[PDB]
Amino acid sequence: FVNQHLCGSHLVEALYLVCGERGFFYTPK
Amino acid sequence: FVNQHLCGSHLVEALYLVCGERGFFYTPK
Amino acid sequence: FVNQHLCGSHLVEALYLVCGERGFFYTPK
Amino acid sequence: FVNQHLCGSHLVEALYLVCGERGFFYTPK
Amino acid sequence: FVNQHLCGSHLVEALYLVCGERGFFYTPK
Amino acid sequence: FVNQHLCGSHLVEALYLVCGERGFFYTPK
Amino acid sequence: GIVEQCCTSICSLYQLENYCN
Amino acid sequence: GIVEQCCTSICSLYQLENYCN
Amino acid sequence: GIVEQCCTSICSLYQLENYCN
Amino acid sequence: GIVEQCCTSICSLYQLENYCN
Amino acid sequence: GIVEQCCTSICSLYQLENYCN
Amino acid sequence: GIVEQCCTSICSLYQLENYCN
Ligand SMILES: *C(=O)CCCCCCCCCCCCC
Ligand SMILES: *C(=O)CCCCCCCCCCCCC
Ligand SMILES: *C(=O)CCCCCCCCCCCCC
Ligand SMILES: *C(=O)CCCCCCCCCCC[C@H](*)C
Ligand SMILES: *C(=O)CCCCCCCCCCC[C@H](*)C
Ligand SMILES: *C(=O)CCCCCCCCCCC[C@H](*)C
Ligand SMILES: [Cl-]
Ligand SMILES: [Cl-]
Ligand SMILES: [Zn+2]
Ligand SMILES: [Zn+2]
Repeated sequence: FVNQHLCGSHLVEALYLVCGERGFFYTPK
Repeated sequence: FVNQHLCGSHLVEALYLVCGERGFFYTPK
Repeated sequence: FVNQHLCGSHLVEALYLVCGERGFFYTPK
Repeated sequence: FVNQHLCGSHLVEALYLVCGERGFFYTPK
Repeated sequence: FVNQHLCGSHLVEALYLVCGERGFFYTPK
Repeated sequence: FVNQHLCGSHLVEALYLVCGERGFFYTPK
Repeated sequence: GIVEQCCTSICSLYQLENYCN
Repeated sequence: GIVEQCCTSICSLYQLENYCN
Repeated sequence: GIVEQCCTSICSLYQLENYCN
Repeated sequence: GIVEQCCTSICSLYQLENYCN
Repeated sequence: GIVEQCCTSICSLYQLENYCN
Repeated sequence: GIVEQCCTSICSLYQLENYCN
């Protein structure tokens, strides 16, 4: 599905800004 | 370094497309 | 229409990464 | 050069908005 | 609501390109 | 300076997420 | 405003320029 | 998870911080 | 075309590569 | 300005808040 | 090319139009 | 790390796969 993929693209960008030096793991559904 | 921060934002968006359903980990430090 | 325009924005970014040095032509509907 | 690659990602997104329904071509080489 | 937030993300990027040196004020609903 | 222009595009997207419903102002000059 | 107009229809560069300072 | 929560409602910075390492 | 195929289903890297020059 | 302060050095999330409305 | 002209100096919105179809 | 390997030189699509889960 496309719109969930689009939301995920902005999601990882938000996580990159918020997490910073700590980093993050991104796991989709 | 701001240039390092800008590069990381493109790395996470590249990982999101490349990995797909697998997901990815971003760990600078 | 807006949501198709939004999907196209992420589409050309994906094409830029995948195509690389070959380049691409983007033509909307 | 990574800085060249980062710049190209902003060029394609700029072309997508500027050209609109016309579309665009991205040819670095 | 999510999809309006997603459209706003591409909206401010478009405003940054179009406005240039003049700048802009972004105020959501 | 192109590098300044590229940095500003990441500044506006950072402000959009950070400020939220408050909104933001981008004024380089 | 800008969300109402440009998130329901595709705004051209001239329409986007209206919200500039 | 993160898609279920933050793609149905707007997640604030604190909510996004929950998924950090 | 590319909008019809890849904005209704998630296109993989190989599918996206089809539209390259 | 935001360019002279956040593009020469990395601005934290709190520093970016100084340019919110 | 667009890289040699728009990545070494800032290209205006009109200059980017030269690479539209 | 990914920063020391992909921000100093361009990482191909296959090299980015090394950091997938
Ligand atoms: C308007 O032009 C803003 C005035 C201050 C601009 C400072 C830009 C400094 C040049 C960039 C240095 C870093 C390049 C990687
Ligand atoms: C294909 O490789 C394009 C040929 C011209 C490339 C010019 C790149 C110049 C190097 C970047 C200089 C600016 C770095 C901040
Ligand atoms: C955490 O700080 C990562 C450790 C390695 C960082 C390397 C950054 C090198 C400086 C940037 C050089 C290129 C600038 C255009
Ligand atoms: C992946 O298979 C997605 C799994 C979660 C289901 C998402 C869709 C749920 C119903 C949404 C309907 C709205 C779009 C027609
Ligand atoms: C440009 O005119 C778009 C042409 C393709 C039609 C897109 C819409 C098809 C029906 C989708 C309905 C879902 C949104 C209400
Ligand atoms: C913030 O509260 C949004 C206020 C504007 C209302 C947006 C939704 C209007 C109806 C859209 C329905 C389509 C999605 C189910
Ligand atoms: Cl950049
Ligand atoms: Cl979107
Ligand atoms: Zn960038
Ligand atoms: Zn989007």
